Amino acid sequence: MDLILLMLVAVGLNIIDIYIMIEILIMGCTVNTIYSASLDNDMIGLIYSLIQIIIAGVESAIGLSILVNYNRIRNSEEIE
Amino acid sequence: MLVQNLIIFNIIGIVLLVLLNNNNNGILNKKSLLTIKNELKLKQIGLIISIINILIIIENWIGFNSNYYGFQNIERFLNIYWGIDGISLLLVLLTLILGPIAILSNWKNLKGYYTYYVISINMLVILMALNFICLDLVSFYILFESTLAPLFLLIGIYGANNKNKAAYYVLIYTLASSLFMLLSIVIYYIIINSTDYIYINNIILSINLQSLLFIGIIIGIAVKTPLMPVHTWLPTVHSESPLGGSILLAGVILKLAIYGVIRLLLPNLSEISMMFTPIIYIISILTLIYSSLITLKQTDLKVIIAYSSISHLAVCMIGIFANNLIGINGSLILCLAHGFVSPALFILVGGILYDRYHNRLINYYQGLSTFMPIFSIYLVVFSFCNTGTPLSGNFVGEFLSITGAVIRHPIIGSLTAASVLLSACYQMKLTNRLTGSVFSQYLHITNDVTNREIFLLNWLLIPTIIIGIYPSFVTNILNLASSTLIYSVLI
Amino acid sequence: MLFTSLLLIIVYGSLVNKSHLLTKLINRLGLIIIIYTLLIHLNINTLENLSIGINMFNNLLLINSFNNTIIELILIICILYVLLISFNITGLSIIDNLNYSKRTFIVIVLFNIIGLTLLPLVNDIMILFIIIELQSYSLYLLTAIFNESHNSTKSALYYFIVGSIASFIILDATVSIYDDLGLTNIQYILMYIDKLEIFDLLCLLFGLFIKIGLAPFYSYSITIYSLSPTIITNYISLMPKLSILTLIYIIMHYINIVNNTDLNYVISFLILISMFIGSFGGLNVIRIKTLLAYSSLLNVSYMLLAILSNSNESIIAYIYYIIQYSLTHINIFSIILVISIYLPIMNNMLNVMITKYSPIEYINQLKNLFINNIFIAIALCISIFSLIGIPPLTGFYGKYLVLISGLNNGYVLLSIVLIIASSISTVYYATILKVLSFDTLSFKDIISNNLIINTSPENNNNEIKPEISNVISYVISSLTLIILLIIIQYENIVKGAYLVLLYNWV
Amino acid sequence: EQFHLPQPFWPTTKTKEGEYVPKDSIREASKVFIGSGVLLGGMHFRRLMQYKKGSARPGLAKYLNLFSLSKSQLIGFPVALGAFSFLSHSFANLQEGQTATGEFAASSIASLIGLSIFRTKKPLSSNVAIAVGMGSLFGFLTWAGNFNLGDNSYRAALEAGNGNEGGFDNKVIKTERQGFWEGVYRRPLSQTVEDLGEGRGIITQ
Amino acid sequence: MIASLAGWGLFGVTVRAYQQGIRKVPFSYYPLGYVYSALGWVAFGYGFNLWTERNDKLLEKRVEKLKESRNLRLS
Amino acid sequence: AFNLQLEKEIRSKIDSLPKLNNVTNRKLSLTDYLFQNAANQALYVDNEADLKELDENENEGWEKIMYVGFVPTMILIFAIVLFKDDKSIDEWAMDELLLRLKEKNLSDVELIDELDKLSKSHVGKIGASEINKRDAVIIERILNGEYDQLSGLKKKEL
Amino acid sequence: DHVRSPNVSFDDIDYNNSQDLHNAQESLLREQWIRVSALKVCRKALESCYKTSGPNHYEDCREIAEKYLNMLPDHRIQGFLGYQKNDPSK
Ligand SMILES: CCCCCCCCCCCCCCCCCC(=O)OC[C@H](COP(=O)(O)OCCN)OC(=O)CCCCCCCCCCCCCCCCC
Ligand SMILES: CCCCCCCCCCCCCCCCCC(=O)OC[C@H](COP(=O)(O)OCCN)OC(=O)CCCCCCCCCCCCCCCCC
Ligand SMILES: CCCCCCCCCCCCCCCCCC(=O)OC[C@H](COP(=O)(O)OCCN)OC(=O)CCCCCCCCCCCCCCCCC
Ligand SMILES: CCCCCCCCCCCC(=O)OC[C@H](COP(=O)(O)OCC[N+](C)(C)C)OC(=O)CCCCCCCCCCC
Ligand SMILES: CCCCCCCCCCCC(=O)OC[C@H](COP(=O)(O)OCC[N+](C)(C)C)OC(=O)CCCCCCCCCCC
Repeated sequence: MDLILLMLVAVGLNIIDIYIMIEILIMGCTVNTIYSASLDNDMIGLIYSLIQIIIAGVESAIGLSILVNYNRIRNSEEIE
Repeated sequence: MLVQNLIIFNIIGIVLLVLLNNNNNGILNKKSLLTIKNELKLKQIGLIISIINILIIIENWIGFNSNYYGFQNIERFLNIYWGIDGISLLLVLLTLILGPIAILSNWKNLKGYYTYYVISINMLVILMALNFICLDLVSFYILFESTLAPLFLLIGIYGANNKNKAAYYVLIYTLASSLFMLLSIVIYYIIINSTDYIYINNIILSINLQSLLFIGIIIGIAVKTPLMPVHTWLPTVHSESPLGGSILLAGVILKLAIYGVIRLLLPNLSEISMMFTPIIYIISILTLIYSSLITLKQTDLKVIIAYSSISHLAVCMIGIFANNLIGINGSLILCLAHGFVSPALFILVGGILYDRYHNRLINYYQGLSTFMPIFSIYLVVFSFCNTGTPLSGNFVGEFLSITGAVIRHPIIGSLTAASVLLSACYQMKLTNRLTGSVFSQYLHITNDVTNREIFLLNWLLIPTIIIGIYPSFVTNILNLASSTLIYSVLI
Repeated sequence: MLFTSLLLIIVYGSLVNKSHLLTKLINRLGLIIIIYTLLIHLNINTLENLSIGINMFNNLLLINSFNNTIIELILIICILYVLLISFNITGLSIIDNLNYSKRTFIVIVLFNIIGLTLLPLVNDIMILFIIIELQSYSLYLLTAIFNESHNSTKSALYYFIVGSIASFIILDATVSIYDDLGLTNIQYILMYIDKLEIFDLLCLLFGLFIKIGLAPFYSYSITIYSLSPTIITNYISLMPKLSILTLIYIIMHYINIVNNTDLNYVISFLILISMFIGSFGGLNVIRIKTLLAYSSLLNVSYMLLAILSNSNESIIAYIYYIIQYSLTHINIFSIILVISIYLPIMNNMLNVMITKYSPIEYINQLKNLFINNIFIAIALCISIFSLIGIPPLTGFYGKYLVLISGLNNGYVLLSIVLIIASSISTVYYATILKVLSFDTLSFKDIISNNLIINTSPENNNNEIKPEISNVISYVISSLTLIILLIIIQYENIVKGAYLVLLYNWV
Repeated sequence: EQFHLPQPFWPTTKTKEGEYVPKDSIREASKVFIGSGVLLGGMHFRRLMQYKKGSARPGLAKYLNLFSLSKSQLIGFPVALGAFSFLSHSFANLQEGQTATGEFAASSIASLIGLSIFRTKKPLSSNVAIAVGMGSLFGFLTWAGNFNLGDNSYRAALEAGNGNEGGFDNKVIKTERQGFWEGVYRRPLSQTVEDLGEGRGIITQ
Repeated sequence: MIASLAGWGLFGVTVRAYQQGIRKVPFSYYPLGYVYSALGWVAFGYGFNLWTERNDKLLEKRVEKLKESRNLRLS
Repeated sequence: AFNLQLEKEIRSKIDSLPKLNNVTNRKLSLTDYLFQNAANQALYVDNEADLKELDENENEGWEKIMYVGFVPTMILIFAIVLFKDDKSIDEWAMDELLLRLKEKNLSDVELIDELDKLSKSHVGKIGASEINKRDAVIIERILNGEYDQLSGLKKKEL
Repeated sequence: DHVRSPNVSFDDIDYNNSQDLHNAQESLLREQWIRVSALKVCRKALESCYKTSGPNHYEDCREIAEKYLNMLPDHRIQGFLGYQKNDPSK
């Protein structure tokens, strides 16, 4: 089903909706790592997952900062 | 000595000319002495360097031995081994001789920037002169392609109305094809681990791999010596390039492609050269017959001479692929004889008429033998030489090339004899029209040939008739060199 | 030395008062830090000892003579870039003061050099993801360093989204590898190089292919490079490829152990497609930076053929090409940052809006450079002639060496296409040369006093007043003669590349 | 007695007589035709849902319109590839092995079948010129040795002892023909006659 | 070996001479400039020859092992 | 002979008649192009350019070079092809053909008699020519037997 | 002076020794140029006879005409690439 690229129908029509899809996409990677690590009883996989959660947070903050300044750049008359 | 003296002096000369001209640029406007008389001092220094280049090679011509088989004057400069043999020596001599003549031809017919033009002309001549004296395919290719950078700028900067089309033609035609010659050079460096001439002459390759390398190399050669159907660049570039660029592009650049056969195809790809020689004859005979017929319907004065260049070069390729000494010696003498007659015509057509009336259309010129008699004597004299009249150096080249063609292949090689008739059709029609009937009603009476333009003509005609009357000057150098190119086992 | 000095620059910059002179002086502190880094690096790191390959920091980082070559190259090219922001590129206060309006510019650049230099050394999938983010995050910030600009911010937003998807693909490949084997260290994975799905390493490459702008992903790179300020485009279009292409070469070195043909066909499909777009794309363009964006894609296509072939001659082809292409790229962009002084000024039609971010934006703004400055026009001509591949410049030896590596491994189809694609691309390199010079003789004697350079004040009218600053002129001249005169020392340089090893040994 | 012409062909893995079990030409094209039809058909419906979600937005319809396939293309493309895969495999069995002229023949006809469907409103000469053009690309792609020569690369020959790593010698003449990438100092004359033929200077005058 | 640094220095003179044209100044401007650009490249030229001589020593030793490996292959 | 004031005379003679578009003793040296300063060179431009302004393809600056530098180069090329002691391969092969007759026919007194009395200048015209020399024995000896080892170089046969 | 030909065959040398291989090529070239020189001498003998005999030229110049038409096909320059690169014995 997803070979027809169904996930494109599931992503909204705003720049903020793309940002969320990136997080939900990466969330799948971390859940996959936690799954393998627990079955193998391997904590190295859990170190990887902890890094992925922390790195996925820094990516969100930078992306939102760019989006925020993108928004105020239009609303930059400020001649009052 | 040779190459080291030939590069270091020319680099020193190029630096000297740049220093003199560009000193006054600064922040202020300049009215210096070197600009007076149209950069005349800077043009003179450019003309002297052309004469000195000839003196360098003669210093090494004296030491040349005609009875020694093998490269002489071998030296290593820039990690590249150079050298001279019989065939290469004469082509080097032709290349450097056209140096002063190319510069002298454009003495006072450019709108400006003469220093740039003089540097480029001496640069192109050196690059082409050095191309005959390297001893590996890679270095052959480096010099074979480096001439595009000045030639493309020179034609674009100094060209005629369609200079942009001409510049875009020489750069792309001669690069999109010579890149196919790079592929076959690379494959030589992959299997043999060396591209040196001598090392690769002794190796035999599989007859499938011989066919690939030949096809790659002959693609790069069939464009430089324009063979139909990839000749479309030459008529366009000739009709638009500066007059000095036409003397080098016809005098020397075409002969680099016949020398390409001598180094890159016959010695190392000897078995597959025999197979392609029937096919080469078909392409060249059709080039000879079609180029002659196409010339009969042309209108631009400088195009008409351009196609006459293609018909002769087809005959040169016909002779060189003949597997005998008669064809090879004839092809090389024709290249030398064509190297003087072809530039002479462009002077007559694009250098004497075009500098007075600025129009290349044939319809405006007739009856020129009335108020320009000295012009019409040389046009008549050079018309005959261009068509293989027996006393010129072209007849010796064409007769031997035709003779060698019949020896190699009696049936189809005999069709080379159509060169004697067809060359007289488009050429004599052009001369008979120019110097016939009443003087034209569209032109105005002006000066006849000036003293400078006589000097250019006399010193392109004098070498032509010496080689015609006594061609053994060329032959005594060629014989031992040209005899190493023949592949035949008789039992 | 890099990291320790970065903290000092971070703290110090936040203390002193916001001014252009202090911002420009801090940029000259970073130029020292990068220079100091190179002296310490070259002192301890040697080709003769790093030949075997040395594990560092609990095997997370592995360094050998192939990686070590690029770290020094990256440091060198980062010196030539910082010279732009640290000195005058024109000397006109209006145009130049943009480089000094940002105090965190040099800090972010120093952040990236740490990111760039560590990426080729990675040896763990856990640190591969961390380092690739450190480099990726630094580029987005540098793209948006001029936060007032509408186009710059719009580009960083486009850059962040594409890179985020690119990083997710990279992260997902590593997770899949960990799922199959449970191992994170790359050396431990090599023990199971025959037991894992080799296409999961290809999914890793598909993420690194996005970040170098390879077709079909090329669309965003062309848009990004044609919107950022020319000083920014000069950095983000070259540096990522220096450190990612080195990483791609190593990953392909491990991949060719099992010599899977299906992997090579897909990559050949992308290399072949990219040459087509890299050549035919630039034929119909007006913006110079869009032109150099298509030019960049074509050269990356050539450099992948050396990577894809991956033999002993592929190290030489890649090591030489990546060096000469960086110097050519710096030389061309440095000239475009200078020749903006010769632009005319209106006293109309087509309403072309120019900004201080890209004063030179269109190809026909290079018109008559043969007249305004002949010496620098030839330098741009020599640089473009190298990109064309005219011998005996540096560019010819790159294509010649790449062809050897390509054909020696049987890539006949790609070798012919690259030689077709090179000639097609010569059309749009020739247009730059057509605009530079072809209309010289009609414009030779013209009354020009409306150039931007004519708004410079007259100092004394007795002393000589050079038109171009000192440092930028010396860099342009040095790199133009190195490009032109490589034939003199080519044999030594190539023999200096035979020694760069990636586990060849014996 | 036939003529002697050059043979400019890269080496190929020769299949012994009795090898080359042919492959089902119907089944192979069925997979590509059916499979490509579902993908192109499925992506069309998926792109229709994106049209419904956003229509007034200029940028969204700007990009969705590029990927849109006309009703002829959604039918013409799967047929052409199905025709391409059937003709490419079928000509492979007739030749007892894939050849450039087979791939030229399959690609040109399959394009003509396809082009005549999704490009009806164009002169038939305009289609044949395009179909012949697309034939050449597949002729050259097969002639060049697919994407890679593979086992016939010089690297493979060198790694198999069939390269010029061993030098050359005049006292060691090989009766058999040398490999494609191999070079020799001297050759048996019978190999020259079997290639050049007697005549113009070989053996006799 | 001084002649090798002589050539490198003369390349240093060319760059400063080529710098003058780009700046559009007389070629006699600031004669001390040619000394600094000359000495800079002699320093580079001095190190460059050290690097290449170092390459010769390394490459001779590596080729000693490569020749032995080829003999094992050519058995 | 720059003669700075000689320009001022040209300046004054022109100045008296400012009307335009309505001499021999001027000849520079190499020194004035480079050593001279701008201001003295600045005036020289106006005098020379506008002297022509008040106007047969002679003295164009090239005749001094080509007639002195180029033409003697051709004489040097023409001399070399005329009086050089280069021995071509075929001329060598004629002397070698006869030098083998001497070595292969030392018992033949009459043959060596013709070779001995022959001069080294007339080696190239054996046969019918204007020279009153006898070579019947020389020609007869070559006809009877061959004096080459082309088969001697080929030790392999079908 | 008159340089002596280095009488050397392709069948006794190693082509790895490119100095000796050069002599084998130079020696095979020089012998062929002798045959042409031998041929040009024989043709001179034919020309005297025909001019001197007149009507009897068919008789007094019988074996010279026969020999000249026999040496013509093989008394020509053929190069060394044919014999260097081919092995008649095989
Ligand atoms: C605008 C054009 C201006 C240029 C026009 C040029 C026209 C000039 C005509 C001459 C052309 C150059 C030919 C003369 C120079 C070469 C002479 C030569 O090579 O002689 C060689 C001949 C045999 O050589 P050898 O015996 O070995 O000893 C010679 C040592 N050098 O040694 C000899 O013993 C020969 C002695 C000389 C014989 C007379 C030479 C007269 C040459 C002119 C007539 C040529 C033949 C007749 C042609 C007219 C048509 C039939
Ligand atoms: C419960 C089921 C749910 C629905 C399932 C169907 C999902 C809809 C998607 C369409 C179905 C086709 C694609 C399905 C996955 C791709 C096919 C695949 O994975 O390969 C399997 C199949 C043949 O497999 P086989 O050779 O038999 O393997 C055993 C060998 N001993 O390979 C095939 O040849 C199958 C047909 C694929 C050919 C179609 C594509 C050909 C090229 C058309 C272009 C498609 C779009 C191009 C986009 C490229 C972008 C760069
Ligand atoms: C299955 C989903 C649909 C297919 C997607 C295919 C994805 C892979 C494509 C790789 C390149 C990515 C191209 C960018 C996306 C293009 C999407 C597209 O098709 O847009 C349509 C566009 C032209 O749009 P247009 O036809 O004007 O408007 C249609 C009106 N309904 O059409 C185009 O511009 C496409 C052409 C772009 C350039 C592609 C050419 C690549 C080179 C191939 C030839 C190589 C030849 C080399 C010679 C040797 C090999 C034969
Ligand atoms: C033998 C090989 C040596 C290497 C030569 C390298 C060329 C660099 C020369 C720079 C000097 C300069 O920039 O000077 C400029 C000079 C002379 O200009 P002008 O007319 O006096 O000034 C004009 C302005 N005015 C009159 C108002 C003062 O023109 C040249 O450049 C010509 C030669 C180079 C053109 C082609 C370059 C292609 C490079 C690639 C070749 C493979
Ligand atoms: C306006 C002007 C237009 C151009 C005019 C032409 C100028 C010519 C200058 C002559 C100089 C000379 O002679 O250089 C001589 C010197 C020293 O040579 P050596 O001691 O024998 O070293 C060995 C040289 N081999 C191999 C010839 C024997 O080499 C050089 O410095 C080389 C120039 C530097 C090229 C760049 C490579 C180094 C940087 C590596 C980064 C990729």
